[PDB]
Amino acid sequence: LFGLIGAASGFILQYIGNLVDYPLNVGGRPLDITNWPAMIPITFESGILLASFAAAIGMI
Amino acid sequence: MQPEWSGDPEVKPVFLAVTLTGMVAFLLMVWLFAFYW
Amino acid sequence: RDIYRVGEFKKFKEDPKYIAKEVYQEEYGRETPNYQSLQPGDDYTGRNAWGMTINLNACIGCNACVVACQAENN
Amino acid sequence: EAYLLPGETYTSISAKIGDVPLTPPLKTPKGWLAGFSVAFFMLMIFFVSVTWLFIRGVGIWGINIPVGWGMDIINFVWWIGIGHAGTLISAILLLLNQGWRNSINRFAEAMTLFAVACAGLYPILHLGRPWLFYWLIPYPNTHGMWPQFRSALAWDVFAISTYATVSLVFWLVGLIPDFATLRDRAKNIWVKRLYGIAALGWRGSARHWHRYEMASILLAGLSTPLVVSVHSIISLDFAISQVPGWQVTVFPPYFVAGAVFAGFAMVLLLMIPVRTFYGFENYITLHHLDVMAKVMLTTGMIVVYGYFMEVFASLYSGNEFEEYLLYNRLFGPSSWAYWGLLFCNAVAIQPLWFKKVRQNIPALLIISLIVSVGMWLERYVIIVISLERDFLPSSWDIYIPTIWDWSLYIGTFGLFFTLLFLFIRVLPMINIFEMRLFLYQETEKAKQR
Amino acid sequence: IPQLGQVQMLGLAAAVIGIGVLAAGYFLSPTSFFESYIYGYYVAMTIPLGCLGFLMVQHLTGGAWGVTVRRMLEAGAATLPIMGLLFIPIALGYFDTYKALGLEHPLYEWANPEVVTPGGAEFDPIIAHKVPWLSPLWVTARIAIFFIIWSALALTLRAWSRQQDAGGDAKKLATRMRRLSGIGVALFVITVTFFSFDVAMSLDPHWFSTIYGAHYMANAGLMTLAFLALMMSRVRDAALFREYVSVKPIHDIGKLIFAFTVLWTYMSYGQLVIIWSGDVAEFTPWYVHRTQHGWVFVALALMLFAFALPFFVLLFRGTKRNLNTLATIAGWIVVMRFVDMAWIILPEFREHLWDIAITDVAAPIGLIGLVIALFAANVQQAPLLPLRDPNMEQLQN
Ligand SMILES: CCCCCCCCCCCCCCC(=O)OC(COC(=O)CCCCCCCCCCCC(C)C)COC(=O)CCCCCCCCCCCC(C)C
Ligand SMILES: CCCCCCCCCCCCCCC(=O)OC[C@H](COP(=O)(O)OCCN)OC(=O)CCCCCCCCCCCCCC
Ligand SMILES: CCCCCCCCCCCCCCCC(=O)OC[C@H](COP(=O)(O)OCCN)OC(=O)CCCCCCCCCCCCC
Ligand code: SF4
Repeated sequence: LFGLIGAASGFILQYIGNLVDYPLNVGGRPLDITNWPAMIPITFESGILLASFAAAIGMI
Repeated sequence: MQPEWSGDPEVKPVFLAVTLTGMVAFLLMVWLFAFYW
Repeated sequence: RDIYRVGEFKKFKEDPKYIAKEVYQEEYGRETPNYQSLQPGDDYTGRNAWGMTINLNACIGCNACVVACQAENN
Repeated sequence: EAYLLPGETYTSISAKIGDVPLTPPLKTPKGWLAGFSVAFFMLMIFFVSVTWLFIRGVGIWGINIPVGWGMDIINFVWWIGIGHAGTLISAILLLLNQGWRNSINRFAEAMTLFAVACAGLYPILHLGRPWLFYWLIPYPNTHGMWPQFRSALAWDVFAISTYATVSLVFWLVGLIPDFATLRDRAKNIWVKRLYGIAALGWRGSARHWHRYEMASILLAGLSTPLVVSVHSIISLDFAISQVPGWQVTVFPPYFVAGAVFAGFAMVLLLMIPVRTFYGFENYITLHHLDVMAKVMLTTGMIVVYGYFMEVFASLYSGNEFEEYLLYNRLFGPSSWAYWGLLFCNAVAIQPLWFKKVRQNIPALLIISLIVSVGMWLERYVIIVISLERDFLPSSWDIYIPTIWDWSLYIGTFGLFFTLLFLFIRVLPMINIFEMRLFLYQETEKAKQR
Repeated sequence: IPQLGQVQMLGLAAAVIGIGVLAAGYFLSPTSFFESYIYGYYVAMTIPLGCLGFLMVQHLTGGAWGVTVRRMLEAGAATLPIMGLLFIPIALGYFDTYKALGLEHPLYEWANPEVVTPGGAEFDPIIAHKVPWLSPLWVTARIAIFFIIWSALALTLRAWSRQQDAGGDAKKLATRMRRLSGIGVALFVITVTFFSFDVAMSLDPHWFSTIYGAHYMANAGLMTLAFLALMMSRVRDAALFREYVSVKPIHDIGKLIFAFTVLWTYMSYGQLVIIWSGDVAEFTPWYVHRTQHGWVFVALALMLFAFALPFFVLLFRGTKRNLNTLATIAGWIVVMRFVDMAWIILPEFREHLWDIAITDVAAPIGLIGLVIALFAANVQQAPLLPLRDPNMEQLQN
């Protein structure tokens, strides 16, 4: 549950931050869902982080 | 396997307290960072 | 490396694009390089767009421009 | 060869490993004092270097306009790559059910935490305006500005921070049963209640072990993708750039293989003295050293394969820039790094193939030191040589390191060893449980023959 | 064993039907048959190369899963010499056998004389630059050398395992196989990477990827592991697979399949991000070809069906412990591997998704049917789960 929540939170964070709140042309990269590369690593890291905290705290 | 605390009067109250704490914190943070200006 | 392009005037009169048509024949085997991009960019079709052209034939390497930039941009 | 020498008892494992910490302060061995004094002196060098870096700026290093990334990034990559081997031992071997991780998981994971601590300073130290490090992290501000999230340094911030937190929580979860043994054997009321709060009343029992084992497997499962992703991201920053040496598709896996290879050499270099100085010969056998050497050889061959792929790419393409990259690596002003790289990580690993060389303890120590130097040279070749010469010949310059970046490097070594010495003084080097459980598993195997 | 014979018969039927439709396609167009054959050979080669790699890796690292599938891996590896004979038609295409058999132009661009010769009508310089390395004689010699290395390693290891049954298995033979496996793994990785570069990366000489070949090894590993799971369901009852097996080997193979699926996705994403983020004209065309004329839909299908659906399904302790559920996922993964390789090889020739010919589907089914028939013929030569083995104790836990 928390891993999926973290992955979704990371993806939504990147989307809202860089494609909705402040739209900033950087290097001509797309401002749409076609910018899905360069968005994966933050999603993965957030999912792993929240999953690990959930595992440890839930065990305790 | 049941949780260690299963069958306790205090379980619902503690869960409630944690949720209320969380909501209060969230609203206050939201206000300071979004609406206080 | 293709940093500076030099061509004769008589050939230039017959074809202005001869210098650009050449080089690409040595490098890719074709007159025009078919560069392909995975990144969209921005249209810029109806807005002011700022660009600079520097003429190699005109430049004498005086270095006046370098001093002018230092005074203007601190 | 066996991974556990016979004649061990659950009480003996508790007493032997338990005795190292909990010894009275005035009874600390003199070797510990000497090592700690050396580490503290190097830490003072670190403090002086950081202070002068903050006062004067990043201009005290050897970095210049073409080479904007100098030995700071090289040392950052080196330190972060040291911590892959311990994470491997702690997590992947747990998933693989390998039985030689029991005696070396605690020390290796401590090395990972301390190496990540050392390597986390470089992103802030090299920053040029170091006090503005928080800008990379998403944070509520009145400006409304955000990190780009498409650069690879934004990914680095999430990878290193996640890696440090997950490693710390996993290490603490492993220590909770060990803390319970220490509080029981502390023998002092004040020493007790310090281990006891950390133990959190562990009271090891069924229905606590069942959840503990499942959580450890899940954490080990999450960590294995995490460590590969961390090193792959520390490789993506070079790969994302259009610099000719930097943009190589094989960079992510090759970097992961390089990190395990460098880390295993460091673990062999430090584990062998700890095994000889204390009576840990029974817990860490020659078979442990032999298997670790084989893993180091296996990852070293992948690094050599990465070199072969890079050379084949240079010869395959018709680009002038790849050819000049190869020429500058081989016959350039910095060819010494490439030649030392070819000697250290290809020629030195070849003796490891023979069983006799792996068995010999002196041979392992010499090869491990050569591998550690060679990996530093590999990072130097990848970064500095590629940055020195580029597309425009007019923008070509040489990188010459100063004394201050070297001072930072020795200072980071001192900080690392200080943290290791405090760890071995206060906490147990070998997991007390999972070693008596290993004895239980070995006795059961003997019964079923 | 009767189930094994049924599998062999089904593989033979798939082979004859596939070759027969491929022959009909050849009659209408020889060029279409040859392009389809190259894709079919590349997808078929994965099961034997994967079987050899796993067999050597399991000898290096002893495991309950390794003892359970050791005989099956040996049988799949043993088919490698026949696979070398199957390469001969591809060699004819890039040699002077062109201008005959109906081929208008040589199968490979480097083979064509005008492209690699100065003063040639096309004379592409980049292809001409690699002419000594990319020449018909050199390519054939390297592929033949790789076949000799693969055949020697596979046959020698199988012979030592058969000898293990007769005698001296306590430390002898097992140590010898482990030593041959350790030197072999390094030789196998180098040979497979170069074989992948010559057979597939050389189709477009303008583009090169360093990670390529490592990605093929991950693709081969997933295909072989999925194939092993399908076979295990068929041989679940075989007497030696009744008193000597437990849920633990099946669970370990399921974990390995999950790890290989994530590893393949990581290698594919890693290549994509490096090429996409570094927008250099030299590496951009390969992605442009695979995202145009409907190829984007195949890429999206691989992202969703090939990666997300298996990752979520195999995220549970059940569905890896249960053989039937592991088999259904394993059949789906094999179909996805066929789609993934079609996306990797077909865009070089088809240029459009709707242009795919029946021969493109026919060549993989026919060649893999031959592979399955040979595998089932070989596996019945010797008993499964060699009883005489110092690792037989891992099966008894
Ligand atoms: C290109 C991106 C790659 C993404 C990699 C994704 C794979 C990594 C998954 C982590 C391990 C989960 C093990 C679960 C478990 O403990 O399974 C047990 C059975 O127990 C159960 O019944 C269920 C347990 C609950 C699992 C929930 C996990 C949370 C959801 C994941 C969130 C991910 C993040 C990114 C949002 C038995 O199974 C095992 O333990 C087997 C472990 C095998 C390790 C796999 C190693 C991955 C290798 C590929 C990694 C590639 C790199 C690029 C990251
Ligand atoms: C280092 C980074 C990446 C790792 C990639 C591999 C994924 C590892 C995690 C999956 C584990 C699978 C479940 C456990 C299992 O089945 O293996 C355990 C096996 C047998 O152990 P016994 O139960 O019999 O107990 C014996 C001792 N009591 O142990 C093994 O022998 C390990 C199996 C072989 C590992 C294969 C991985 C090879 C990696 C190839 C990398 C290719 C790179 C290409 C660029
Ligand atoms: C597509 C086909 C597959 C091809 C795969 C090619 C790549 C395979 C790489 C495998 C490397 C293995 C190195 C050798 C490790 C070793 O020596 O094995 C030791 C052990 C323990 O077994 P014991 O007690 O000594 O004896 C067993 C018999 N009784 O087995 C292990 O494998 C665990 C050791 C740790 C594994 C190290 C390798 C990790 C590689 C990481 C880098 C990957 C790069 C991407
Ligand atoms: S100012 Fe002098 S140096 Fe500058 S562009 Fe003009 S001629 Fe050249």
